[PDB]
Amino acid sequence: PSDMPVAHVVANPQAEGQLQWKNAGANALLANGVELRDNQLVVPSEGLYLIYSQVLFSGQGCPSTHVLLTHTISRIAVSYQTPVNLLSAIRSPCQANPWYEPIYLGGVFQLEPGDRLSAEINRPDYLDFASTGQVYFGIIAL
Amino acid sequence: PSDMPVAHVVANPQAEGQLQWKNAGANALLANGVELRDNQLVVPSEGLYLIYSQVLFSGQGCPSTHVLLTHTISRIAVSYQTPVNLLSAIRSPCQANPWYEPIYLGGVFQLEPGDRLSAEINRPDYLDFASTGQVYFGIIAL
Amino acid sequence: TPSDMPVAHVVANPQAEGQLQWKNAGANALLANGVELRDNQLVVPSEGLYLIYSQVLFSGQGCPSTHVLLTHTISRIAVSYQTPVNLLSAIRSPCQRETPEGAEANPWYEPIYLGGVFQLEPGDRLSAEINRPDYLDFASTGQVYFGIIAL
Repeated sequence: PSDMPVAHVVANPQAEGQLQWKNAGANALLANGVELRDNQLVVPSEGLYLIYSQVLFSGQGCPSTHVLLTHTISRIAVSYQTPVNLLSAIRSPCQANPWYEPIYLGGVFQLEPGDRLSAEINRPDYLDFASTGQVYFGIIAL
Repeated sequence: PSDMPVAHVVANPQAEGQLQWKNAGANALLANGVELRDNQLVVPSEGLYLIYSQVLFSGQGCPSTHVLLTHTISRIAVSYQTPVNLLSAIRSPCQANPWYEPIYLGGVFQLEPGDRLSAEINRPDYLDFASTGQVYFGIIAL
Repeated sequence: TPSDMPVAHVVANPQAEGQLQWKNAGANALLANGVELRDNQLVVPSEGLYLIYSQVLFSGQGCPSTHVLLTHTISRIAVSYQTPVNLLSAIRSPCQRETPEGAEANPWYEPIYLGGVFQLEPGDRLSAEINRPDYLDFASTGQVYFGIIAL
């Protein structure tokens, strides 16, 4: 019955210094057409999708005078190997006790069959996949 | 309202040192079979749910001691199994300055009838209620 | 526009530093199925459960003080009662220290994401508003948006 194309994938903990999504964990979804290919979610159908993502950024101190953390959801159309941002957010973590920066991305978008979605970051060397629930990427057809 | 199991509860400002969810004053829902019991959302039927919650912490200055501020949503399927973190994020107020730190969690989960969803912070003494819509917890069957 | 459901996804219009003005334009924009954009608000055409959401991005150059505050607020202007009532609100604070005088000024950035579900009446008006539009980052698509969908 729960037959709408859907995905809720999480970061792999054993994958050191990389944001690589997996259909693993007690509560992860890759269902009703959606695929995880080349670290990307493949859209099986045309329609309105709710898409979202969260990354937890962590670090011990502030090494450089200034560092910028970004979180992006981009779209690649089937014959168009050139990604295009749908959601994007930026945080400056600083202007030695640890810091934390969760970044939530969320929106409703018109998607086409075969579109690839990536949830990317610039600083995987600051990712914190240290616990369940902290790093996720999901989509649902509406 | 409609046909689908739906909830949008908010923190009770009269609740001393406890995050207390209530269905109170309109612009809040709790309908189509969803119950609020023992501070937790109880789901009535199998299905894919969008699940989301927000908390806002704040302080007048930075605590003499380093504090981690967390927020998490957990699936409680049965008394004998340990709750599973669906959505979790950490914040740290400090590396007399007023500070505000929102945590937003939101994801799509397959659930079963009777599942209990809890939305819980580690530290209640840093919750902010100074405005109306800063602390909320909700779900909708999709 | 594949589904018949009321749907919006409007973005910020950058034209002069000033205001957070919503516009139905860009490669990601949507205004369908009765939903209207009027007096800088989303107008709802029917009764139903709507997922409402927005993201704003603030940016500044260094910290004039320690009490710069950044607010974002989705409000409901109901046909039943016509005054802005908060549905979703959050506050951020970019500045832990003042940037000392003559010190290289550093760029800061703070996102706020608001998202939640609400029963809306036909003719209800929704706004997504900030306190410091002088701190709004703009410009690029995918950073500052406001959206709704009938579930």
